[PDB]
Amino acid sequence: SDQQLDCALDLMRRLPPQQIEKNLSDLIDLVPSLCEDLLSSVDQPLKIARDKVVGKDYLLCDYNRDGDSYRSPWSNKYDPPLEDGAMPSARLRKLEVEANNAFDQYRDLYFEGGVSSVYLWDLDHGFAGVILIKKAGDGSKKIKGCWDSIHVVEVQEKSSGRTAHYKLTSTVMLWLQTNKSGSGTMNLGGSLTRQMEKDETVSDCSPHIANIGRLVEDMENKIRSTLNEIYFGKTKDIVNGLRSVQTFADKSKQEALKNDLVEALKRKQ
Amino acid sequence: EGVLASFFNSLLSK
Amino acid sequence: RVSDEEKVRIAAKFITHAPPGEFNEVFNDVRLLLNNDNLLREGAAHAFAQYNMDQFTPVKIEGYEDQVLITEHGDLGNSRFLDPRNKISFKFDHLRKEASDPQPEEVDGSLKSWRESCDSALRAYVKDHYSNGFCTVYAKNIDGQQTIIACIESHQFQPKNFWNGRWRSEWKFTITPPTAQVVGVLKIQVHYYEDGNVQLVSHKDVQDSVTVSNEAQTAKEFIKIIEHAENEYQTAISENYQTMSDTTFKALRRQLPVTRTKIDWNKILSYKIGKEMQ
Amino acid sequence: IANQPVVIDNGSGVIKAGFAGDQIPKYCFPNYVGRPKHVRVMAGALEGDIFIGPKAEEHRGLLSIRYPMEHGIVKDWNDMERIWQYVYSKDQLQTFSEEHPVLLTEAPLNPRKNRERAAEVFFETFNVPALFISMQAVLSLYATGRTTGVVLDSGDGVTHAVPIYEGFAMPHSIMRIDIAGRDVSRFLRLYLRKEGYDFHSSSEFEIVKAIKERACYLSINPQKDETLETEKAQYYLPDGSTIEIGPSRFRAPELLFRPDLIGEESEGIHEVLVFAIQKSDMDLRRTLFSNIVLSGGSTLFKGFGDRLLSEVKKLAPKDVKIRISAPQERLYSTWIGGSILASLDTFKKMWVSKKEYEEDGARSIHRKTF
Amino acid sequence: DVSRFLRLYLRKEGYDFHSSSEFEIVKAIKERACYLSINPQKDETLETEKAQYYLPDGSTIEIGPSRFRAPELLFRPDLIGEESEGIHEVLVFAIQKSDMDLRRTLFSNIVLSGGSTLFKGFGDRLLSEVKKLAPKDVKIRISAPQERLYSTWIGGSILASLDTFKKMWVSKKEYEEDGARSIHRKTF
Ligand SMILES: Nc1ncnc2c1ncn2[C@@H]1O[C@H](COP(=O)(O)OP(=O)(O)O)[C@@H](O)[C@H]1O
Ligand SMILES: Nc1ncnc2c1ncn2[C@@H]1O[C@H](COP(=O)(O)OP(=O)(O)O)[C@@H](O)[C@H]1O
Ligand SMILES: [Mg+2]
Repeated sequence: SDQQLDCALDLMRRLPPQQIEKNLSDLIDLVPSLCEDLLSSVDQPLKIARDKVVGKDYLLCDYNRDGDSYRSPWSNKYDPPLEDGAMPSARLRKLEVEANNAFDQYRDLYFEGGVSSVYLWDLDHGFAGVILIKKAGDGSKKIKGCWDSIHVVEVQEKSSGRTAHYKLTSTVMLWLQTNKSGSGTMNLGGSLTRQMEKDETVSDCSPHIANIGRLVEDMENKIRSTLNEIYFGKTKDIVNGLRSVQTFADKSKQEALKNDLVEALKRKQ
Repeated sequence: EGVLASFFNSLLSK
Repeated sequence: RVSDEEKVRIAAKFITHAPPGEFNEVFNDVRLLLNNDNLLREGAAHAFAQYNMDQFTPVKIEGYEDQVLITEHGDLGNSRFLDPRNKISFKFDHLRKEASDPQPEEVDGSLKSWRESCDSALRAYVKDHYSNGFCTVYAKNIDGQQTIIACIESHQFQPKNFWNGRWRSEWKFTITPPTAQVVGVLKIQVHYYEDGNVQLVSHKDVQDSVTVSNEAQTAKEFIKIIEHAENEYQTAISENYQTMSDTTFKALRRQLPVTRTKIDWNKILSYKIGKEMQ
Repeated sequence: IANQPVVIDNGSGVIKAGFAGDQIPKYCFPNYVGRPKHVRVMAGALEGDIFIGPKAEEHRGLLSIRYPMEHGIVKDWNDMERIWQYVYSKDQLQTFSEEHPVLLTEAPLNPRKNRERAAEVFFETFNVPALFISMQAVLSLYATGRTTGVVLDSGDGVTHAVPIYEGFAMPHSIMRIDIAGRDVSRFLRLYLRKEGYDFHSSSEFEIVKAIKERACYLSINPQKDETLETEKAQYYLPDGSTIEIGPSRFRAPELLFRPDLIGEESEGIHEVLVFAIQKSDMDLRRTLFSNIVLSGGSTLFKGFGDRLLSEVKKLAPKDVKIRISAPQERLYSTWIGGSILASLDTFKKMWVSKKEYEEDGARSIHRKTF
Repeated sequence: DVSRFLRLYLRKEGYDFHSSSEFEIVKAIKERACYLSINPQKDETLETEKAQYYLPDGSTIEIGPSRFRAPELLFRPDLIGEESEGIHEVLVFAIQKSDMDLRRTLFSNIVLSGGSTLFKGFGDRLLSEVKKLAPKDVKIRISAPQERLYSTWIGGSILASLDTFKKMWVSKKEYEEDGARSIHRKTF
């Protein structure tokens, strides 16, 4: 039922994003046959879990999941104890912990809080990874919101061992809410997905994690700029088109003067 | 391609 | 398994929350998922009723060109709505959003002076300010107290441009000789989905007082209050958008770090955080 | 009035002035006020304590320089008044403010109080018959014989991408950033400091600006030239000594495409242009991508067009034609557009009377503008 | 620069030093008898005390107004014709050029260092200048540790003691294979 899959995907893209989890759970009860497939395509806000061994917050994903268990990135242990599990590797585990430290530093510098989690797995002559960041707006100020970002990177290591190719796909789910005296209540949800490829020289001075972090921060800055400027100023333009602060008589007079100006310009060419 | 090879390996044996 | 009552309940839940200007494909999707129109329709009638009720959809009367707004206040219950412009009772098909059988309905007309003065001044105002600006004014007896309700609605749909938007402002105003009360609710819903997705949902509640001396004077004062409230609200929204990147958005992710320089990934990887000393 | 109107483009760096209808502004001078900082001891020294125009350039080392405009915003209004009276002085445009209407050109998206105070100054201190305030980018598109396209005006204080469709600039699609040629000159001063050349003096900032103008370029690939050791090109200072510039030749203008090189939380110039284009409805986007007009002095960097083309192609949708037009009269294009607009008899209906300003005030000048 | 200015003022007071060895005597005079007045204009107009300083050869010199106008050069470079910021202006502009979020904690954490910060009354004068330039309702705390002369060396010793310093230096082989680029990436 691929047509019904496209139907469900379009409907979920159309519904409000704050109730994405509840409405997705409800929709699963309608056509369960595609539900897991839907869960593979639909992007959901992340969940936080307590790694008690180290005492850390770690993010639950579909890449660290193994059945009905989620692997922590710090303890390297499943929250439900699994007698059999898929650890990444020995070398990729050191890459994972290095990435976890680096992205903890990045999250602290750019977000000042939230939670982060980097999960790596091997790949055909290379390795893939997922970097998850969550950041719930603090309750000190009237602004309350949430930021989720999932960046899946695929690293194809060239045979020479010095060059590699990175393919980054990032999804950002943003939600903001403000209750001010003038605006009363504003609630800006949104989601945005982007992608890009690059190739970089792996070296001791420029290891894998440096390249992945550079790509991730560049994508995060680009997505933040686009969301702030294009995808929010378009909503500003729409709200300005739905109602006019200035009266229409004055607008008509200004437009008549403008018509005079453009015809005069057209005459003199 | 090791994961791909193992899936083919099961098919080749059967 | 899923009970059919739960199925149509979820269908109503999805229908009533559809964004403005996209209900038709939401309906297409929900039938395509259900594969049961007959099973759907009984509760879908209530769902479509509520959606078209709270969204203040405008429907055109071909023989009158009044273009009245569908509102909970002007509801009769025989799937009929009373347009107060010329006092026309008409059936409204929610499925097609169509007006049928324009039938005069005899109202006593005790409030017709206030209702018509408010309607005239409010039409003059909405045509002055709004782009499309479909509006209606109703009179009612809430708890035995006479009240005038102004309804303004302005919609702009461009699925070709991937964006829909709807403004809807309701304003109750009670009649009282010494001092009358005005209570307004303003809602804005904007969706924009070109290579992405954004959903603005804004709500405002306003309370004011007026003095009732003359119907024309009171209506003019009312429209001036509408002017001040909506102008300040829209300018506040514009200012809130202006201060998004600086303060509001900064609570989630900063444009640059506090150091105001891009992260030196080699530095953080090779060297520790450097906060070992304290 | 039947007398000829005067167009004044008061940019942050250079102020263009001239009677309308001329093909070129003949009275362009730097936009700063110089005051002597040394003590006068003789009888017969330079009279006056305010030096504006070519005299300030002749006696540059004798003076401390102060810029009244920063990022297109008038910070010091007394100095702006002094400069605007100098525009009417006998040295340049020997005329009276009462005789000629004024077409003032102003940066877009400026604060309300700036336009209000500019109108007040031009109507009270100057007894001007008629004032009209306009934008800098829409005029620059008028100059190149078009009515649809996007103007990337990059001046000394502010750089903005403005999409205009059929003459009327789209006020909602305006993009503006405050990093401009002045910030590039400051960045070049810092880098020259990092080569062993200190130019902390206010008069030496103009020498740094001249070094920026005469010896700078934008590399096609940033990291490629960053890693490669560049040949040291020697520049001659006014006193006669020489300085080896080196990598600061190309690191300095790179601020335009990477504002984070000075810790500014803003978008690059290529990002500004692409966001200005993409902020409009898609039917006009394919036309806007083709009709890109550079403007302002900072667009004159050696290799600016190639790097901007590469970056816009990297950002823009694929399979979309992109053409950058670089007129030779980039400095004076805004004034040329102002002259063209003033030449039209419709300009007679676009200005604001003294009686109109006295009656209404800022309401009249702001409802007359776009 | 302060000692050169002091030499110029001592020349303006009749006591003339030319030799490069006597510039060290001028430096000693600066280190011994010089202070920063809290109010420069108030001390300027008053009658001076003319404290006497004993030179190495046994002669004496009466300093007077040059005692406090010499360290004034730190807060007013225009006394030697330089159009550069003062030390208080340097501090305040460094604070105000940073992020708006950090300005409060940067004002609350100011650390003096170097030898020229040891002038008598330096801390009070700098605090007064910064308060004049700083915003109101912002706590200012200038820290003046006793080991100001050796603070930076003590910091180098603390850094070099850590095991992380092994990961920081440019090795000899790295310089041999790369050259100036090795120090250029590793320092920044
Ligand atoms: N050839 C050039 N290369 C680089 N920069 C230049 C060149 N010519 C002029 N500029 C810079 O352009 C600025 C002047 O641009 P202009 O368009 O006059 O700005 P404004 O509109 O603010 O007056 C000056 O600050 C100058 O440094
Ligand atoms: N007690 C003091 N009072 C005033 N100046 C002093 C004092 N002690 C040292 N100096 C000055 O401080 C300078 C040395 O400062 P220092 O911190 O050693 O500088 P650097 O960082 O170059 O080593 C000398 O030039 C000396 O004139
Ligand atoms: Mg300009």
